[PDB]
Amino acid sequence: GSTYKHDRGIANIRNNIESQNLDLIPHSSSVFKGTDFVHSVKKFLRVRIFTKIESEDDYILSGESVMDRDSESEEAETKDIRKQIQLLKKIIFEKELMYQIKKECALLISYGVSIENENKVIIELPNEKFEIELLSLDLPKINDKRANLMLVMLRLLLVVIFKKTLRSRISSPHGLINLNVDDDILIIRPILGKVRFANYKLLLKKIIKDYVLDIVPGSSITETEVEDDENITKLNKEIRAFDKLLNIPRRELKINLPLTEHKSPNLSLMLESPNYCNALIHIKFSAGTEANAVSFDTTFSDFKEVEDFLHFIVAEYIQQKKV
Amino acid sequence: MGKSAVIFVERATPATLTELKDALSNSILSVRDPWSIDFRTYRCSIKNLPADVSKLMYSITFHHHGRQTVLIKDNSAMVTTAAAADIPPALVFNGSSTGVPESIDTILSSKLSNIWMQRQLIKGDAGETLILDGLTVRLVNLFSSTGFKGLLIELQADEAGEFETKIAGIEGHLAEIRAKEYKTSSDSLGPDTSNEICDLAYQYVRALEL
Amino acid sequence: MVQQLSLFGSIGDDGYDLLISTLTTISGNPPLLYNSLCTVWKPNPSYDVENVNSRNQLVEPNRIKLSKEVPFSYLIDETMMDKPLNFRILKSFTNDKIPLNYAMTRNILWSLQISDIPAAGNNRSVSMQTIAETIILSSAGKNSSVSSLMNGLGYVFEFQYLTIGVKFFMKHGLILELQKIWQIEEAGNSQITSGGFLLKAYINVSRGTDIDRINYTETALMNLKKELQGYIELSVPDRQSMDSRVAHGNILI
Amino acid sequence: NLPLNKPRLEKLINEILLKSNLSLYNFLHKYVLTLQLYMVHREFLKLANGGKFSKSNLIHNYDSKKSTITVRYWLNGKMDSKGKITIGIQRTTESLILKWDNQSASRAKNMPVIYNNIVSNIEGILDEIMFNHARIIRSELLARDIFQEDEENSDVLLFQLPTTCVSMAPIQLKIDLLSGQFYFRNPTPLLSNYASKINRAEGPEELARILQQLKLDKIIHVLTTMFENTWSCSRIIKIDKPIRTLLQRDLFIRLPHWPLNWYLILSIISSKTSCVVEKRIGKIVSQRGKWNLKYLDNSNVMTVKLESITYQKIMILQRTIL
Repeated sequence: GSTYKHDRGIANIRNNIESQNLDLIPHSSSVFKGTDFVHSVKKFLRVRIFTKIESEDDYILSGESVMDRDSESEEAETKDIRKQIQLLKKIIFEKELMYQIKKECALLISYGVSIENENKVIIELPNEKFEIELLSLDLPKINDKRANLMLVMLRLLLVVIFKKTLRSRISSPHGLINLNVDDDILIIRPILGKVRFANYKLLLKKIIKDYVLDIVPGSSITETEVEDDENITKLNKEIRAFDKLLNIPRRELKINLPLTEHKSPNLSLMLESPNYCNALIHIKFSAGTEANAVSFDTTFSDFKEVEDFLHFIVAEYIQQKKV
Repeated sequence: MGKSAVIFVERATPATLTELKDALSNSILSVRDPWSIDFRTYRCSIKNLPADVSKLMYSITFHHHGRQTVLIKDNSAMVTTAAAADIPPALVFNGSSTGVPESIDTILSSKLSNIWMQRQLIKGDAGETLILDGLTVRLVNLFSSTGFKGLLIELQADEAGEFETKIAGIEGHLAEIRAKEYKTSSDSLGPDTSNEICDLAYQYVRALEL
Repeated sequence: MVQQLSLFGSIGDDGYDLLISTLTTISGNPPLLYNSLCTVWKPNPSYDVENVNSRNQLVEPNRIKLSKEVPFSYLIDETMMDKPLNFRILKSFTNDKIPLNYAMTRNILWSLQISDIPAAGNNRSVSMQTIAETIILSSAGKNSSVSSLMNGLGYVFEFQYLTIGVKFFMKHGLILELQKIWQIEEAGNSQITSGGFLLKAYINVSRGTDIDRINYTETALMNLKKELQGYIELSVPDRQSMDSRVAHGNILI
Repeated sequence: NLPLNKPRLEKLINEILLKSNLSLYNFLHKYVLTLQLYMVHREFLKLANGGKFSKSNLIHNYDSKKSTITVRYWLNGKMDSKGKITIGIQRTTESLILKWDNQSASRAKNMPVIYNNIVSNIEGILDEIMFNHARIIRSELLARDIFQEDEENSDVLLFQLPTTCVSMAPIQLKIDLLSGQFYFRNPTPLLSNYASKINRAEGPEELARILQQLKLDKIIHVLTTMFENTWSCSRIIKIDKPIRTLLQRDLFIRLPHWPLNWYLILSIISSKTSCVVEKRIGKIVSQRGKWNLKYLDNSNVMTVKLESITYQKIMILQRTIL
């Protein structure tokens, strides 16, 4: 299902005259002619996580992807063809992953994502920094597990993309399989959306606490989340298994204010990220008049206007309590 | 369940549409994209027919409802599509369809031309659609071969509780503009089976008949 | 309306399994099960169509095909739920009997389709046929039914049959079908393709005027045929067998 | 280490010297220049496949007969300029030189237009040209005094926009170093739409008008949202002549329970530094497809500053306006 046209994944078998063993020579790398091919071609993908300090603008290395090595048994690896096959599969998969990451992040400049060189990409967050690098081989920190997890889910998302491509190809012959960058390529979008949605959720929690919880005592807050042939059904099942990760994050917060005279207004705020980066806050304020007479129902994209309307609502509630 | 009604005015003037557009301007909330509609009648060319078998067949083509044709004969409806995006995926997959169909009007007027022949054609283009409070009103001028024919009004609502009141209000609005000869209809083709577009086509047929 | 470019053939069931494997070796895709049900309708003889311009032959009467997909729950008997729903079930479909009988199909009563005899001349390497197609989505009224609709148009039922087989999707929009056909009557069900599978490889062209595309399609079909040389012989069927006009009666099966 | 055809060169040079009257040196120099140009083109071909400028940023056309390379960059740029570079043999020095064919670069001071050592640092030369073009555009914008200067960042432009009635905040606009389209740090849908509008803009006057309209309709959207979060505006009414009180915008609002044809009319007057609102009550009717200003009141015009308007004033006005 891969659309990577640069390499065909073809390896010629050569019986080593000196060692009486079998080696694999790839088609593309026909420039390196020597016994140092293994180390010269051994590339890898590294994820580095830097935590921004609140006192200085510099970033300190807080996590790095753990390079677990299966090549420690060099003599066994240099004579076992299966290990060479697995290593070559990993190399080509990482190359495709890096190319897809480049083509995907080329469109995320407007939200604070940049490309340093042909092998490095950088993602910035108000408190964090992520660096993804393709590097040649030539103390346990806090966030090392974080980087390993990031690498794992990136590989999983690439596999999901391949499965989607194969399913679309099998479904119909006429459909030209030309991937759309805006739609098909979804790798950094889910992770970035989750992180920024968590940041915005924390920010709105703080805003609500400052402007409502600290001002109006007794408010109750509740947090909720709102959701023939064997081969096609198998692929549908496997793809649907990843909905909880690929789907757009959502959050809902219901605030009930304790008021007398059997007039209890409700404040339901649902936070969404329709394009995986922007924050949309939908506010539904129901005054204590009827169960369906929604006093106000608005949408907001600027947190400043959110705070202004929250202050106005608090003032209106105070005036209602004063009358 | 949404409800719809159709009112046809035969003695209208060229400027009556503008008069009704302005007379409702106080309640007009918004305006949307224009629409079009086609209305053909096909005749039976065979003479050895029974007395109880009808001779006509009315074809109504809706342009805004995703390019769909409806064939009507003796209170019997048939809905055909011609877009590649309306095809149920099973028919594409199994091979029952080549994937790029044709409109049924081409079939009637090309291959079955020895059984059915065209008799008239009434068209409506560049209509206007207005969103009022819980209502959508569409207006258009009808043009036959000879020339201007009349005015067509179609009303669609989602809540069926107060449909009759809205119809009466629109009738009164036409009344102040002194359009006194208008034929309205909101009937339903089948009391038990409710299909929206079939009922709309039947209401069009009942309004446009002479 | 399409120009369908097609090639035909047949095989004995003995090689069936083997054939399947070879196809997967070429296309790189697995087969997908499918079924269908076709009903043929003809103009009513009770009505005299004098409108056929006898002195000019502007048009001749023809036959209409209505097709529909039927779920496998009607085709699987009580002995077969244990096996998974894949292609191997076709190996058990060698008997003239089938779970779907006349009464169920009568209870059923879509895609409407009309065709013409292939193009004349002996300089044609593939069967080129013209097809006009439309789709029926739903209906309503006091007599909403396919039979009542086709009687309203002026057509009556003639016969029907059931196809079961597998599909292969290759590059360039080429579709390869392996079929088994069961004719159905109140008298019973008879498998016309007895002890074998009917093979049909075809492509569709949307516009008949484009000739570069048609040349490309013919090139692909002849390349496919030249790939299968020695195993199965794909041939152009008889031009007089694919004629479906009412005046003359025969049915390629 | 190049595999030179030594014997063919021997016969060629011997024939030239035999037919020589100088010519050998000229032919050698021409061949050296042609080889350098060809290897520069080969380097361009190698880079374009995987380079940062692959996506339509740079296009190079090479002519052997004239032995010149034309490079076009920033195809989606209409700011009264077209990025063009010519690499060719200099007549005076008989050497291959690169010239950035731009009138803006022509009258630019203390900034070299012609560069050498193209083979060694072609990427550096391209980056320098990119940065110089961006700086020239930014300096022109600053000279027009539409964007204020950012002290912290020399490549970031500050645009002053009022987020609320009293707030007056700067927004950071940045220039893409690859294709050259202006972009915001955290653009809203309207902000993204107007950034896209800026991208295909053609004239400096067009750009100034675009920014003025951006400020105007941003204020209009803010106040319309303020009204709707508490009010039914009308988006259908267009008056032939603007109402007599520098950009003037008329907004016609009402409530369902108001008397017919009576509209609260707001005339927003926006200047370069200040904005005011004229609140009046009028009567408008529609006849034969035309909007007729049936009546306007001028003795009770409420002239209000932009900052002073608040929610409580809005609701008090709602109560008193009936």
